[PDB]
Amino acid sequence: FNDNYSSTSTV
Amino acid sequence: FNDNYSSTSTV
Amino acid sequence: FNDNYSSTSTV
Amino acid sequence: KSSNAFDVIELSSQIQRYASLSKINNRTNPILKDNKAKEFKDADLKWLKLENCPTAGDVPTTGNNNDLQDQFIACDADYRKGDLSYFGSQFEFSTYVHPSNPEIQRQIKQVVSYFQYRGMERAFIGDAAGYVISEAKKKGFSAQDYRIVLIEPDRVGYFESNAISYEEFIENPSARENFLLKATKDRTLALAVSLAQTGEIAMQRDGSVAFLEDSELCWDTAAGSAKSCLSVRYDTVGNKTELDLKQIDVVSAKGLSFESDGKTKTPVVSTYETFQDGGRAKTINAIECPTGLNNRFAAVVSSFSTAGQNANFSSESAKDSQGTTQKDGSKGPHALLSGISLNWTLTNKVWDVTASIGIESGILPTSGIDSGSLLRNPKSLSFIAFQWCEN
Amino acid sequence: ELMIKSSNAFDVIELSSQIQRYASLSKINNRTNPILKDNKAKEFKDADLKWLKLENCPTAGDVPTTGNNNDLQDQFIACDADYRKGDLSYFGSQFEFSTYVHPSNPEIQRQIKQVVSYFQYRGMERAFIGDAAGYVISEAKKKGFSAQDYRIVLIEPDRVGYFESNAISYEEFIENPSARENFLLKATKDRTLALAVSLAQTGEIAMQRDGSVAFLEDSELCWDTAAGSAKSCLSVRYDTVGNKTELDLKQIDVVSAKGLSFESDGKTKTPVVSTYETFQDGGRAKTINAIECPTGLNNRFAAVVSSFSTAGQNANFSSESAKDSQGTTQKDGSKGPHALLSGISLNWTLTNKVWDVTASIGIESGILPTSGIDSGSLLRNPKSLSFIAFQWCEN
Amino acid sequence: ELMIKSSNAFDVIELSSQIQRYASLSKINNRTNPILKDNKAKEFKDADLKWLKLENCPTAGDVPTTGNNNDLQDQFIACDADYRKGDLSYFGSQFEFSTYVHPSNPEIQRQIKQVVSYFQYRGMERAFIGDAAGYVISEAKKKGFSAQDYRIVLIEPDRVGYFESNAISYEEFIENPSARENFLLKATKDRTLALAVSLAQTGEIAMQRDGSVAFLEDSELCWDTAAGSAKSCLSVRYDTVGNKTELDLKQIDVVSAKGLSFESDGKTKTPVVSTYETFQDGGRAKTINAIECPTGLNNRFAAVVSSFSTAGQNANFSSESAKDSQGTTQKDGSKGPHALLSGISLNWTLTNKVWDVTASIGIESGILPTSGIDSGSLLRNPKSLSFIAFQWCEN
Ligand SMILES: [Ca+2]
Ligand SMILES: [Ca+2]
Ligand SMILES: [Ca+2]
Ligand SMILES: [Ca+2]
Ligand SMILES: [Ca+2]
Ligand SMILES: [Ca+2]
Ligand SMILES: [Cl-]
Ligand SMILES: [Cl-]
Ligand SMILES: [Cl-]
Repeated sequence: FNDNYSSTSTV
Repeated sequence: FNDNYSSTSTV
Repeated sequence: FNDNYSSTSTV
Repeated sequence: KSSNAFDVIELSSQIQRYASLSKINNRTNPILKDNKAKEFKDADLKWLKLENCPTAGDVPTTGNNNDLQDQFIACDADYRKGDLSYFGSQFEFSTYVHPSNPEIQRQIKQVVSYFQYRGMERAFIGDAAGYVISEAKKKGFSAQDYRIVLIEPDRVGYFESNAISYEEFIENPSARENFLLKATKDRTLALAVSLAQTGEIAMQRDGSVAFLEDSELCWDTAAGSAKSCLSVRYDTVGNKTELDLKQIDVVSAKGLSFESDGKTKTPVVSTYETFQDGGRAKTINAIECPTGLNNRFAAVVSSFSTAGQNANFSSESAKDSQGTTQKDGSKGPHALLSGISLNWTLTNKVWDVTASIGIESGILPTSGIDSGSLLRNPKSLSFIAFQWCEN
Repeated sequence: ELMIKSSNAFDVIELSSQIQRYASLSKINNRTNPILKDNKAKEFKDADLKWLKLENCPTAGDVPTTGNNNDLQDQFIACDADYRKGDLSYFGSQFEFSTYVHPSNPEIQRQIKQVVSYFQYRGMERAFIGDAAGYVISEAKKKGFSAQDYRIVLIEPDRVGYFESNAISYEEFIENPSARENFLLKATKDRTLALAVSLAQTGEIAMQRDGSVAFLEDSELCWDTAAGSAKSCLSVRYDTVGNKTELDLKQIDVVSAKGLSFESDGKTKTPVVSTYETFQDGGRAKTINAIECPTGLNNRFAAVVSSFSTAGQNANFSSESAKDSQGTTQKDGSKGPHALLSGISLNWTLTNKVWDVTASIGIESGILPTSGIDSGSLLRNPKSLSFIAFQWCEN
Repeated sequence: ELMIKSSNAFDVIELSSQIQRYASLSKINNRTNPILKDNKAKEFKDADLKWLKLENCPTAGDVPTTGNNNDLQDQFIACDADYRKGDLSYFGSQFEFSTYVHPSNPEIQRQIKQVVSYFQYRGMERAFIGDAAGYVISEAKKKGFSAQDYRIVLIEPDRVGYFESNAISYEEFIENPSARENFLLKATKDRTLALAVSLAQTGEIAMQRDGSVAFLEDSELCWDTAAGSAKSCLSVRYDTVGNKTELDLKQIDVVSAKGLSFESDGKTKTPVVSTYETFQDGGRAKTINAIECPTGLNNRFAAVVSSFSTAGQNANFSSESAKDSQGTTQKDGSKGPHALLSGISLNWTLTNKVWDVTASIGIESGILPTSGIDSGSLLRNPKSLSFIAFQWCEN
């Protein structure tokens, strides 16, 4: 994965 | 997995 | 994993 | 005909081999089953033919008529022909207690095979013996007590009433004529053949000759030495035999099977797999199995994400993952995960492989390939497929 | 004296045995058997026998040499040899082929099914060919040849070589006076009367160092072994149901190879070999040495997930029997609970005999610091991961 | 026929075949053939035949015995034998060699290319050497002796042995009076008139059960098969374009081993074998039988994940074709939706032929009961998991 990878969160 | 599969959520 | 293992939550 | 000298040595050499074996085709040597100190075998040689011939022989074969049966002479064989005519063989036995084969009661001490002379002029037995012994020596045989004899019946078999050594017949003209004067037509004149194999033995086309223990079967190579031989070794402690091929750099086979824990297997072969667009099952052709084995399959997880259809994982060196489909049609971040299933079913030589990624709900559209909480047959997955064949 | 019969029959078997040897060889003196280089179903080789003499002779034959004339040259007959003499006079040989792709010799296009060597009878009375044939059969037996498949034939030219217009078994020629005369009734001057010799080797025949003598069907190659009175054997069997051949090594306990290759679906492979791998501290890529492949094959690699968590650098997965996992790095640098996961990628590139392996664990955002090995939503080359590496070679 | 015509010819053939036997053997009485131990391209053996008598003779010959007087001693001619008698008198033998590296016997430095054995003529008239040679050739065929060439020759002493100033084939000597008379005119007092009996060492040489004779380069070990006229062969090849030898089994459809080991990077390996595994209900640890390793190799194991979910106990993954996954246990014991994941651990330890395998699936906290198989943030030895178990042996 490249550094643009992001996910949803619990915060 | 069959289509009854469901999960918890961050929504 | 030992029993000290814990995670974040959606609750 | 002009094959008589060959036949005399051929028959005598096969009789000698019979005498050197305790077993023939996995059954006890019939001649060893008694304990009489002497026995004479008939000139018709039925006793040397296989049992499975039109006329039944006395030499055992294996009960199974599939593989090759060790034999000594053909079933239609008749050696009571020619100027030197097979007359029978006089076996001498010694008492012997078998360490592992209860059917044998005696051991062979000596076998002498007699060939009766049927020429009109007896003085030529010397030349005839000379061609026989020449054929004997050409085949790696030494003759034992090679002699010309006159024989007449006895209690069990026959006895040598008069004899002259082959060497004295050729080198001592007085003893020759003295012996020849004794050889009247009423008496039977005979060559007495006892062969001992003194030369080494060639490997034979029927496979009846085994390589000697610790010997190497070698090929000339332009590579020189120590890389061109193979052999079968024994481990005395672990009671295992090894076909040692390690002198050869590569063993190159086509199909290959081996045994693991009682099961027969072919080596696992692996492929890198991803699903294409559209959420359909992926078909992978089953490998062709050797006879008696059947197809096996396993898929294992290599890479995955929750992007589902919004991905390209088909490069082994980098992964393209553009997030999870949102219900408002946009692409958002990668949603969180709850499971991966990999399933496979074999139908008519094709493995149908399906996958599902379970993810958090409340994110995906209500309908489509990625819907509810499932990414169906997702592209955001690379798996390794293993195939093999087993019984 | 009329034992020139036997001596004539000796020469018939001598020449025929050498033709059989040549017919059994794929290579002669390290070169392809010239007769295998073509693709026709039949070929007739001339009676002057140049095709069976060495190329390096005063007159050049068709049989190849190595090229270095100091080497030993396998040969079949002397170069001054001539078998067109005597009552049974060599007339040529009829080869029949089937096409064949040799797994290791692209030069070979066919394999021999049968060779028939013809000896025309030039005896004074044609009905005595039967008597002459009886001597050939006797001389065959003396050299280990079966002597059971013989026939007398009339041959005449065809578009290719010759063909057998009529044939009668040696046994019918001797035992059936009616059939004999009916055959001889056909022996006109336009045809050639000949003995047709097809040799088959009995099981007594010795194995030869050039390999021209094949093991009999269902026979075993065996070694005496220190197992005592046990012999351990191998064989090549053919199964009529399935139409496949098998090299049966199952009588030996272990086959011990060095390099080993096999085929799957026409493709060549080496067996997969596996290692247990983890990344060492510091978020640096992993280097794994590539196996050395057999010539003509190329390296393959695959990494598969064994254990993982989202602890990233806060982990020790290097023992196969226990996993140490201390949670996910928080924004203030402390170790928190294990974040939730969204993906794992394993990547690999082969550069100069080394597999460079990298991995990423994607986790929920808003937990990791902005910078570092574990930052954004990615745990880079994490310790919280164990994978199995599979390497093999293929073409 | 069983009567001797020429008794000189009878003796010549006997000596001739025993020279044939001697030349075809690499080993005699368990020891290297003495004539192979040197590196000269030519060597001449004396007419007294010392070189052909056994070392255990009253006067010592050159042929080795086993050293043990209990064994049968292979022999070629008797100790008192002398063949310098009769009209054709043994004069010596010219062995010609080529350099040779034996694949397994460093004592062998050359191989025999040909033997020419000379029998000088002593009859009253020189032209009768034609008749005497004719009895030798006839007596040879009567005794099954195959030489490769017969010639009438004139020989003269050399620095080493002899050389042939002139030679004429036996056939041209009897059929061409002009060549015959011209030839005899060269028979000056310094030359010796002789019959030359020529042995050529070919591929026919017999393979020995002691393995002392090597297959020729690239020759094929073959089996007859029930495909009829089909032949199935193997061989040991060398490809210089990579300097490697190959045991080529590709002509056979399947190689069938029992035990099988190969090498990768100097280490010895057995093939990787796989099983599909799930845990039994109840969260109990998993036991897998360790495969039997060949002695000197050790067991290895790796488990890789195939399928998983966070259902814990509320699942059945044991079918390879479908997965039953019923959600995560909630605090009240009911089955809820599938919780989110943070890790999977797979652990394995070998204990007395048994691989003890445990697993954990880490999930989001605050969902599971406080106690039980699925509790806190852990699903223990869960049913919601299928893994592939790989085993192999290595040193
Ligand atoms: Ca099948
Ligand atoms: Ca390809
Ligand atoms: Ca011996
Ligand atoms: Ca010649
Ligand atoms: Ca003259
Ligand atoms: Ca088991
Ligand atoms: Cl990437
Ligand atoms: Cl399913
Ligand atoms: Cl653990």
